[PDB]
Amino acid sequence: MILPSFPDLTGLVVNLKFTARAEFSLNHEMAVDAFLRHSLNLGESYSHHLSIITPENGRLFYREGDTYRFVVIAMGNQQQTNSIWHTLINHLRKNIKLESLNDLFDGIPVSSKESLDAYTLQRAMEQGLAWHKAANLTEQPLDIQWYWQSTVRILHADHKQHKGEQRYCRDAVQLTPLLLLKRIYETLNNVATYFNHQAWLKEQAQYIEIQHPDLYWIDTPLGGMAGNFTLSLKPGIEPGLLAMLILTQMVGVGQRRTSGLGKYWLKHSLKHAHLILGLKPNRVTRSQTLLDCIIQPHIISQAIAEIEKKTNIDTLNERTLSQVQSAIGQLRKHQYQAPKLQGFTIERLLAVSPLYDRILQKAAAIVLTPGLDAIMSQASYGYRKGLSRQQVR
Repeated sequence: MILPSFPDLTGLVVNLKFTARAEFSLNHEMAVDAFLRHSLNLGESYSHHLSIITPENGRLFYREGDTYRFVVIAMGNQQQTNSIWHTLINHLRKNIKLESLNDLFDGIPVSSKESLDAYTLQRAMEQGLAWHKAANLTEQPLDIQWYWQSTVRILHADHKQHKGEQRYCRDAVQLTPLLLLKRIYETLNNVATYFNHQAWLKEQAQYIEIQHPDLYWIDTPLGGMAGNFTLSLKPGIEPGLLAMLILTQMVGVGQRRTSGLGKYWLKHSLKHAHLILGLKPNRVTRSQTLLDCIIQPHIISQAIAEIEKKTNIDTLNERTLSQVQSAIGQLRKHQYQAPKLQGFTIERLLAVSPLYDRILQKAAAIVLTPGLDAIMSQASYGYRKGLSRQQVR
């Protein structure tokens, strides 16, 4: 009754191969958005029907042999956007290759695409109400953690007073539970009305709380706020609010959601009975995970070259290389178990691990350095390399 109607969400997961040396920015929604706009050329209606999820973020320097995965979400009834999208995307061979396409809900590959599965509103209500039934003790805090997709743009009480770039939320204190629920209702009602008593009721039924926030401001060379917070649930909440939460997990919240901004994910409390609803956490995930990038051979050779300066090696090196290769096999097998530390005198006594595990750690640091450096440069808690000497004094 909260939403008397809604469009039928549908999705595609596209996995594509790289045949060239390509480098992205830290957030990838702009490049993929421009790709679909220069490819499809739909005009205005692309704003009304489509949205983009890019699982890969924070990986700057790609390479040949590395894949890429992203999700396109479509709304409406009897649309043919997916048909022309399929026909144009099949021949996309260079740069960009193509590995595969997979339907978002059924999971079967793109073939036999006469009709795709429809995330009907009743299914959203079911996947919310059954979750409520299987998670209600009426004396539980029901904490679930909320992770952003690195950007969202909302207005704190829709303040006209501040009048500019300051009008957006940029810290924890501006996060108001009623404000978030009001913005969610605004977006859902906009999408419903494209194709009142209610806004009063949602003012009374706010029981939720924001705990231990870590949110900050990132300015894309635009603006947005990124981070996580523990959203906590009091027992008096009804499944109707949960339905809005789960649908807005895909539709989005905030200004300019057409460019893919303003989506999130939520990881419920552990040890629950396995109930996966709406979007599956194993589908919207980086195609080549970070650990595979750790075990790629040239990075490991780079790490070996980096660490050997203060190595103080005393044993045979062929066994070290056989050990790192065997540990690479174990990591690929997902069975590795780290050695415990050992305390060596240098004078002072220092506790270090065996050198091959040190090599693996240096390899992980080499992989992680560029993304973290780019996120420290583009954020509020940023080092300032070029210091204004008068300003610093």
